[PDB]
Amino acid sequence: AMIRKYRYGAPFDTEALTEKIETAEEAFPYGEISQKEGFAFTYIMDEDDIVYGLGESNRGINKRGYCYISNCTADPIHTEDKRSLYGAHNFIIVSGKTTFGLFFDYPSKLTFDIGYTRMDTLKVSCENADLDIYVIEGENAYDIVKQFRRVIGRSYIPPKFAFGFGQSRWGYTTKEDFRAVAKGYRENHIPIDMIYMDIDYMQDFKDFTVNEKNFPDFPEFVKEMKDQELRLIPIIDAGVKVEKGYEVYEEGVKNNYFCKREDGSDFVAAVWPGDTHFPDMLNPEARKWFGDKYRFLIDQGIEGFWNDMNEPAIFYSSEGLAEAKEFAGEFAKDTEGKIHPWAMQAKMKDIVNSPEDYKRFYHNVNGKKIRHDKVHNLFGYNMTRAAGEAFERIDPEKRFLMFSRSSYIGMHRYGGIWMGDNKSWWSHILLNLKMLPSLNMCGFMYTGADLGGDDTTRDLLLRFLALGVFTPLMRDHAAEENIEDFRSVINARYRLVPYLYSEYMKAALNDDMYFKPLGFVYPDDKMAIRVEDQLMLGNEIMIAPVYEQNARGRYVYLPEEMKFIKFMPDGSISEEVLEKGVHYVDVALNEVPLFIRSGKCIPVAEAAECVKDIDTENMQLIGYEGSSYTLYEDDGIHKDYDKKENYRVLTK
Amino acid sequence: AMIRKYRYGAPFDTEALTEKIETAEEAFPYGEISQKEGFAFTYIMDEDDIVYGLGESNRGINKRGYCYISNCTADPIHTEDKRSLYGAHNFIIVSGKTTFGLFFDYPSKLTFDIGYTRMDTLKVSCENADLDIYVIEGENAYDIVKQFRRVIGRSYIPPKFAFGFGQSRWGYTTKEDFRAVAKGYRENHIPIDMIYMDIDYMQDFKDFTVNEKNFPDFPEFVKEMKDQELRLIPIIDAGVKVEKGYEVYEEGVKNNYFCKREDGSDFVAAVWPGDTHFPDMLNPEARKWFGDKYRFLIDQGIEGFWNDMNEPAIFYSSEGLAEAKEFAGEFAKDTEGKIHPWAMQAKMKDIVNSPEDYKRFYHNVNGKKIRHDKVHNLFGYNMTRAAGEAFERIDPEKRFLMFSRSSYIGMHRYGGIWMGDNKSWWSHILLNLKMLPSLNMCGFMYTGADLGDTTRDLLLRFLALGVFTPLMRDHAAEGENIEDFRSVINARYRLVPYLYSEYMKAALNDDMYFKPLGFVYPDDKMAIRVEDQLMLGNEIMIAPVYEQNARGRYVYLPEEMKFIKFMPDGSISEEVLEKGVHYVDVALNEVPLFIRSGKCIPVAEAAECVKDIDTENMQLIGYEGSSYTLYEDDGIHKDYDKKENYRVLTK
Repeated sequence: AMIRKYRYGAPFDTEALTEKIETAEEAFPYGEISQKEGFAFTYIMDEDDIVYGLGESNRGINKRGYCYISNCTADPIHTEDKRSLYGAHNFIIVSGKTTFGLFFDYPSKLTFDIGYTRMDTLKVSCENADLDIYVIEGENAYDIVKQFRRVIGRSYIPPKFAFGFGQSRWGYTTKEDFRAVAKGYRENHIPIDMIYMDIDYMQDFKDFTVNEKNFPDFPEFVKEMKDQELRLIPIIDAGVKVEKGYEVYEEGVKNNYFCKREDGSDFVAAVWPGDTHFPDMLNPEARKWFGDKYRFLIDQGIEGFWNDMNEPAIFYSSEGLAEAKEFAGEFAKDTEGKIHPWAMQAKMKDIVNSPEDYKRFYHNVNGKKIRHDKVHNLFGYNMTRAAGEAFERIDPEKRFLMFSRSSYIGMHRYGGIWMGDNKSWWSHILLNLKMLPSLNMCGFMYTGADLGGDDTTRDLLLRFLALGVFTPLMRDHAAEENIEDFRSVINARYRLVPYLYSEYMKAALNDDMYFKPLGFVYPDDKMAIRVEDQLMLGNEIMIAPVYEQNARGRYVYLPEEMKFIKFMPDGSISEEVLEKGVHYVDVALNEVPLFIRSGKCIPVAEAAECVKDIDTENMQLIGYEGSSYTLYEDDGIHKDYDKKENYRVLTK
Repeated sequence: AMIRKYRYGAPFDTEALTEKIETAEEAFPYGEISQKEGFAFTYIMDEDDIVYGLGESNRGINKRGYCYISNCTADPIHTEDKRSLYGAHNFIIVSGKTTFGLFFDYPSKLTFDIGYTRMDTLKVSCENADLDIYVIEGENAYDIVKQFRRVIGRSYIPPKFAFGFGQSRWGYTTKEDFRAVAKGYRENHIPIDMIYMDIDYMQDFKDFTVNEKNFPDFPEFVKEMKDQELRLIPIIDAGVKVEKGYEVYEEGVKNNYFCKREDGSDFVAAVWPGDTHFPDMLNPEARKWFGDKYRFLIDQGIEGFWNDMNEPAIFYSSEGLAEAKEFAGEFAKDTEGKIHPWAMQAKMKDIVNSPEDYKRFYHNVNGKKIRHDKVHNLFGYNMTRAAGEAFERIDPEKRFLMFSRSSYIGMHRYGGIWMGDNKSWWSHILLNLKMLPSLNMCGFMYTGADLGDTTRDLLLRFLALGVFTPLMRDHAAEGENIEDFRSVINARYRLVPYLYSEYMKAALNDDMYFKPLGFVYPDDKMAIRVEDQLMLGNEIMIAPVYEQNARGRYVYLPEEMKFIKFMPDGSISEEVLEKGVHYVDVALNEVPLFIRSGKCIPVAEAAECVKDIDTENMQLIGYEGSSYTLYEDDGIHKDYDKKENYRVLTK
């Protein structure tokens, strides 16, 4: 009796929540609901109200003052004005004198006008009034989030090695490229556990193949790598190549597993392999077939995968390619200047990720033909759901590394999310920082981010990693000076793996958040609730990364007394007490900073070069003498979660 | 004596400098010069070294750790990976243990690799060793700046009305559109002095025409607005439309005033009007004629212009257009998947503002046909030089508002510049703030920015910056509690006497309007690294909030100051804040600032136009014992020398 479900029309089932809620047959408690123009919820905000949520969305922790459209989009630019990223996360919480959470359970384009049109007005709208709205109430936002976290079911948990460092690069192809990196890191003694394989390892980008000529005994090569504690983490894309004699393709065609055109034919969408077909992720039979395929690589020693282009992205369709050729031909033989160069340009952008192409193909959902656009936001969800179920069939008791580009609430149980770009910008450290608590709100905990890019200067990479240190996914993956600064930073990471791991485990198992906004921890502190460039982690620290070029430090607000801790290259740990108030603090490039809360402590291992070798048996306790910390640890591999003996109390 | 000139090859005379200084004969006094790859300058910086300058460029005040290409581009998205904005201001100061300044007098593509490739390495390189390098010695950066400000000639001084608020909409096209701005502002008591006219008022986009249909009795309409103290500010564009019987064009052809191709034919480039030619801005004769054409508008009661598109922007040439259709052809007829879409797409982008186009036209300069690419950064500057020089012929006694998009050092004598793009971003408020000191260093002090969909909160914070920037406009595209809007604009008007006073004093003394905390607090290791606060003249520090949804921000104070706030109700709050790190509260409808220890400034009652500002009885805000020299003139003419312009105010 603090959670209500309001149903309108005939909502498609997303299986986002795992707890059942009775339909409310009373009045919608807040705002106006209107069905004149599709569906709209309109609400007038108090001046001080903060709006939390929307997981993977643009701008800040407080969403007030802009427009967000939930419409999973393969856009990779990410300017302030972008309305849509890769995530459809329709959770929000109004935080003011009146406080409530709303989850709009809806698979299609959802529109969040949060102060955009009129500063005082919140307006959520969509084309058809076929959705469920959950209303969550409580003390405050954190309490609201915590109930929500309880109904959407438990968050995905990676194996412990996923808490190491990873490196990848679009362009790695041959055994020698991967041999070259193991050598780089291991011989310069940079810690690391994972090496990503970008698309090039396949046989002509064909899903679930390895390049036969570059990889003649993959399992022997996989084992080669596993013997130096390097786990090869290969990519899988939404598109299956159209190739005669390609087995996946042939079973896809034969068993009616790909999405279909209205006319009955298998829909074609050009991606990296050229012409592909999309597996029908909403069809549970097609989902099992595709999930199962991952066995092919699991059977060769592979322990982690990443799914990509699953919005799904489309460079162009057959219809659109043809449409645009006809235009071009018309442009080509204009001389009366009737067809303009920017019209010809505009037709060319318009065939990439075209709303019209998302209306040309269909899902067969338990017998029901649905057009993709009606449910577009669930695709990548289900692609990840597919793999996550295949894992439970092969070995229910084993955790695999899995993370996806596209997501919808409900996926949070089957994998994590990675934030990527086609650009390396200082502003993106801040962006990625602010996104963190918001992902946590909607259940996405194993997340990190990328520096697309060759305008990665040394310092950008250094500060970028110094945030990455605290993000559960931490890698250096891009397209392809002073080596020892890079090492000191990965050292800091590995010194922190045990505590970070423990905080994540305690959080995941308790339906609690990993990263929190200062607002959640200090809700009555009117300064704290406005800080967006600092986060609280677990119940013990606060992070405040440096994100400005040329900066020798930054400003901070401490909502309470804390120990300013830093990891110094020499392996030392500088420690200083700072009163509640505002401070400027020195943080050099190669230095890694966090603040530990009054009467808290955290354990700190010596640096180790891979996760299995971290000496967790006798760690140092940094923080305040007298304080306790509960350390969680298990085998890091399997699902033996509810043991008293996974918890140990440490005292300073 | 403190400035030496190092010449290599046969440099085009850019006329950036008003001073003649002899060619130095010794070897180059700092770093290694290499003429291996063309021309290169290479200097190893100390870790503590800071790098200043470049005026209108990307990123922060300390330029270290990125790459900047001096190459005026009409590129419109101003993301932080971009290495070329509109300006081209080749003036840098290295500041640390070894301090010195460098002006690279080179009219074409110049690359500043400042810590980018390699962090301690400063490398400025260009294709051809044909350029003058000015080396400038000083005790510090501020010093070095002030000497450079001396040799490049005094900065453009604007009419005082140019110090009011201004407004515009790309879209405005009828007498009724403009009357609705007038009524909306004057009825609601929002101060305002200018209405900008964007391109729609021209006859089919033609320079020095007015829309026959929408403005039949134009001088009359200008008088209509002037009487309400609204000065109309029409835009002018580099490209002159190709049109039979359009006199600007007819004259331009007959007299060879346009940029020609190699075969002597007038170059074609498509802009707003479709086919246009570009006035040969480097031909002193063509400049003479182009500038004179402004008389058409001056004679009608117009007192200010802005030049846009003067990079010059090219949507496409005739030649690039045929290449595109060639390629459209190939694409449309491909069946084997030979030509992919991404390639078709690229050829289209590639024909906009093309490198290859700028190798397709020439300037005739004292009988030398010079390829445009080799003097590219000079075009907009010379377009503005033309207008400015024409003003002295057309109405010699009188100051005109004039400001342009693309520039090059030298331009600063003839007009201001404005920064905009097509995006409404928060980070841009900071970009704009950071650019100013840099622009003051290169002579450009009449500057300001645009927010080219803008939210109410963004507008308000944008405007609390523009309060202090000599150019302050809300110029958008298209066309809740307005008391907030008025409050911010009111602070502007209340502060007009002071900012104009500091501008004039700075203009007349080759000093700076805005300075980095560092120039004022050189011995304060904290202060020299501040980038989001500015000193203005000798009395105040500014610090705008540039974060969405914020109630305030952190500031550093290098000395005791009064924290002042212009208040919605019209009051002025005051707090004495000691030296140190603070957090300060600033609501969206509050305009912050800091008066320095030992100092005071004057503030007027809010007034609704620059004319009616009551500058007799004003209050002094600041510290109880200090005095301020207020510079004030008629704000119209060019009599700056008089003892009458100054009067010491004492608190």
